[PDB]
Amino acid sequence: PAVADKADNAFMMICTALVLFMTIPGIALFYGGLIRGKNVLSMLTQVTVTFALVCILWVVYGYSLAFGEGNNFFGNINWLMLKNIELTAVMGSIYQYIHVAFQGSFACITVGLIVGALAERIRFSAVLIFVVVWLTLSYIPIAHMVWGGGLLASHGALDFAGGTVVHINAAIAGLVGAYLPHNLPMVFTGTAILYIGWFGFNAGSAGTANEIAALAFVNTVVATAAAILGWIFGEWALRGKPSLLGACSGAIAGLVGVTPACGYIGVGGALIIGVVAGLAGLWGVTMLKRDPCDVFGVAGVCGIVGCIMTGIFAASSLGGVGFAEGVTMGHQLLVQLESIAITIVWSGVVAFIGYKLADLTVGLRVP
Amino acid sequence: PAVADKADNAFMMICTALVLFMTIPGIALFYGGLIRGKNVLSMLTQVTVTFALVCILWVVYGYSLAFGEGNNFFGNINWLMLKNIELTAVMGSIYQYIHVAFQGSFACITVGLIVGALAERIRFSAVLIFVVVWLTLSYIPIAHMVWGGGLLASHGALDFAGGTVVHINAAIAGLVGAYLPHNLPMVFTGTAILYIGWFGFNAGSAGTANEIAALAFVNTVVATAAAILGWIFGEWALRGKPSLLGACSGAIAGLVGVTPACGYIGVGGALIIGVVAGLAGLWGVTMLKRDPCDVFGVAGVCGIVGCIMTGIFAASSLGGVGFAEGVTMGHQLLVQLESIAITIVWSGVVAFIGYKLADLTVGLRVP
Amino acid sequence: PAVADKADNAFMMICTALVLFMTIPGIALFYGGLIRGKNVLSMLTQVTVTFALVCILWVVYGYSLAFGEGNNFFGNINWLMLKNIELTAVMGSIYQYIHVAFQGSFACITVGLIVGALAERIRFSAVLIFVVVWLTLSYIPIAHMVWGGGLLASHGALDFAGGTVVHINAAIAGLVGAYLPHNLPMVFTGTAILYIGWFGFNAGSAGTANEIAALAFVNTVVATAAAILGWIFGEWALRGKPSLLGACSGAIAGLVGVTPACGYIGVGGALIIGVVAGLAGLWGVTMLKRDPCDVFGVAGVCGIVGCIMTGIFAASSLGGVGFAEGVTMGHQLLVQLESIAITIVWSGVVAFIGYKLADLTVGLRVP
Repeated sequence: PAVADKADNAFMMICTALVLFMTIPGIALFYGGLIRGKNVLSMLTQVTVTFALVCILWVVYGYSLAFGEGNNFFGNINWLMLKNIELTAVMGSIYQYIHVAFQGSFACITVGLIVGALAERIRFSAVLIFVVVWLTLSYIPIAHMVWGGGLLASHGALDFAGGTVVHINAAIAGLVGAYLPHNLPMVFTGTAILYIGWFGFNAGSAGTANEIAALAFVNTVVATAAAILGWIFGEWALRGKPSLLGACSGAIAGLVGVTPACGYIGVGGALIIGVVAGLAGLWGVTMLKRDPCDVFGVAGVCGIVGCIMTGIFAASSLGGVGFAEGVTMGHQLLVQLESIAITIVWSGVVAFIGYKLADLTVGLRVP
Repeated sequence: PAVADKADNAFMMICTALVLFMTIPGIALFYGGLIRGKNVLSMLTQVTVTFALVCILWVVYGYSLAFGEGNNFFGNINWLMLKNIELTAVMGSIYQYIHVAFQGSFACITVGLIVGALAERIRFSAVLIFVVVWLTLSYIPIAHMVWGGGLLASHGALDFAGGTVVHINAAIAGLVGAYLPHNLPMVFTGTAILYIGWFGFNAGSAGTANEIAALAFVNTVVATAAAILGWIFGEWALRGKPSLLGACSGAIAGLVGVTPACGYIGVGGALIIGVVAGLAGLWGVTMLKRDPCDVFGVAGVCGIVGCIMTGIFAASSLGGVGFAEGVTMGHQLLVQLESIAITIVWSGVVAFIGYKLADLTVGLRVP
Repeated sequence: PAVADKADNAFMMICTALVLFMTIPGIALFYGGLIRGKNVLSMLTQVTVTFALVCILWVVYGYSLAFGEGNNFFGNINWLMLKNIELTAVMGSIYQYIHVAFQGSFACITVGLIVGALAERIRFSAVLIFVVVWLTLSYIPIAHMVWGGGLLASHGALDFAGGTVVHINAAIAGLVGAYLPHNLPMVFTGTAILYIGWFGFNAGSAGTANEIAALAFVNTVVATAAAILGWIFGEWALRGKPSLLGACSGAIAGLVGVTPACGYIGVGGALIIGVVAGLAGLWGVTMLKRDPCDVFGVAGVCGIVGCIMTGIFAASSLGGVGFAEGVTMGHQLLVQLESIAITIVWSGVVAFIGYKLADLTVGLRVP
């Protein structure tokens, strides 16, 4: 039988704790220094309450439908409330319960990205309906497709820690949303919690404390550091001087850009990605016109960018861990593009339905 | 001989770091956004200085008297300054020094719960006398009784991470105390540090990175998420709307409620506990009238609740890891009740003596 | 061949994450509550941008020159961009990539100590030139000398986690710098992040989750707790009352003092060191007159102190792990002194050149 390795258990639970920390309080403090002061308490409440909600839907049926065996698009309902998962059941080289929690913490941050930006302008019970509709019909299926062995996975999509599942996904939900700064120290601190937590997020994605977890970690430093410089140089060049928000934005942009690529590229490629992601993030927001919904522009643009550049940098040629066998780089790219296209369209269509449903149900705009 | 497993060493030191983080700055920031602005600096000083004091009493004789072999109520003085503990001495499957530190971090948070609430209204040197009297005559014996193999342990009390030792204990000290909000973002952040740190606290309690550490972790998410919803629903129902402090309070209430139960129950039971704990916490504070001493009401009520419900949910029947052999559920409950009753009365009597001593010595009320 | 142990991999990556957390946001928030309010945004930007810069110089050639095999003073350029380091290459009992990152995080905090204090009064591009000159001609060589097997190492200098490399080094750079509080809660929080992160820093220094990592951890608690009390008693005695900044300063002073000694002394010696370091820190700053450049006085004085007292407390006699064989205590001291003297003079001479270069290049004082 497969046996759980206590080291990987230890690593993976510390990593889950760090990804939880990205939401609570990481993204909550990031948005809190951005949104209008009079909406902060309300945003923090909404991010907390929906974080809880997500933890519960995950245990009730979320995990089972994303990770259970099913079809190309969703799993099954045989793990309602973690039924039939023996306590000692092993997944990979860790106990499955730890996989449940690790994966759950990703659902949480994804939702956090959206709720934090939209708390301001959305009626609460509308946010809840929304979270439910979209976590279920979008986050799960896509999780299932990329990581649950569905459509995208079996065509060989490469997304080490959730370019598509987390970022592009949430950026689309957020932008469909949008379609319908007071404390910078606070923003810095949240960016800081995010970055530090993003090590569980990227490294923990290896599922073990091995040399890929190691590669992922070091690429996480390289990319963020490079996206920071690249944002800064660009801000310095366009605006005459760097800025604190420009620096944090830079960091976030490298973190997002490296997310799908961290476990497959050379630190070489990490630093090319960080530069391009930071430049792209800046260029991105610079175009968004036509707050704090720019986050969706950075998450989305940098997610698109990192997902594409994963299909280049993974090459052995370019210092990467190598493409699947029989897979040319030209081909891996089609596949990265197809996964990006599917994520965008899926999240969008469900986003639209989620909001529309809440609207026709409780009304969207706050009372 | 028993041999230390490097994975459990690694896990247990990261877990100690997280529990330390619950005090420094977790509970310090929680109280800091609650107490009056003009008392914050002073509270933070007092929580820091007494945290130090506790770290030192722990090394000097704390550990030895709580964990050394003795009687039902206390250990011995054969580990003064960690004497006779060889560096490679192994306890469980980790080096004993790590056990020293893990256990020490619990003493620290327990004291933090009390000092943070009472810094406002207590003369400093009075707080110090108090910490000394009570850590020694109450925290240690009870630690020894529940975890040091004393009275309660050998009657089969179940308390995975310190319902009685930490929470009920400190709630009683705090309430005997009491008997004699300016920055909600700050409060959120401390609640956040607490929650994330509470993973070392609950999972680290398994003493190894095994499947019980895994069960504990996932129950930690389930309960907190559920207590949050349960607090919120109740606040929404009684007050017409949820609130940020109501949400953080919810989280804390699930965390406390799940504390004695995390390593013995099904995620099933976790989520029943989280709901009831969150409802009870709300009901609890709602009765306390007749600030920020409500914390003691939540800690105490939810501690009582989780300790009782551990004697139910541990049942195999109810998804739990099973009661000791020959132990009926009816019996486990008597035992949970007896441990609750003893903790309450013990902490109270020593609390009273601690304060009285400081009063008759330096005067209690601040100059 | 040497084989990487997954536990040590897991421990060492969590430890790197914690040391990163000491800079981002630990030292950034420490200084941020200290410096003038109108300079905070600018300081935070400068600490972020130079942190990035350091991450990149480290990968490009930093690591290779500090840790590669060379002479007494520097390594080589055979690990440019981590060339020729196979992904599975093992260093000690962890993968080398993890060593790269761990060591990198030390370069980052060291620079953070300096930039945070000097951001106020230094022209930005001047800070960048400086970071480059000094990281390269000072941090690396000294890293190489103490930890890269150079001069100091091979004379048997004892510096477990960087008394000289990190603290004395940066204190000298900072003081040569100097030569040419608004939010105390914020300061507390940064002190808090620092302390918690300092467990990766001290324990991770063992390179494995073993009993020395354990010794280091517990000495980290003992020393900080003792330096806090010692600062406090001294403040209470000289100023009539303890204070929040006096408490945080105390903690920092024990942390610095214990840094070179944590892995070699008895908790006995830890607590003698913490007391003396806290007293010395206070006495130190008390003399500095003739802000927030006192940090350099504490870092420097306490670094000098801990490095000397390592040459005493390591003795078997005094509870320590024992001196090298054939090494008398009298001799170990000469060696501690010689390493202190070399670090001071080296960092100073390069510091001076670094600033002078930036001055003659962009001008030092801000426009």
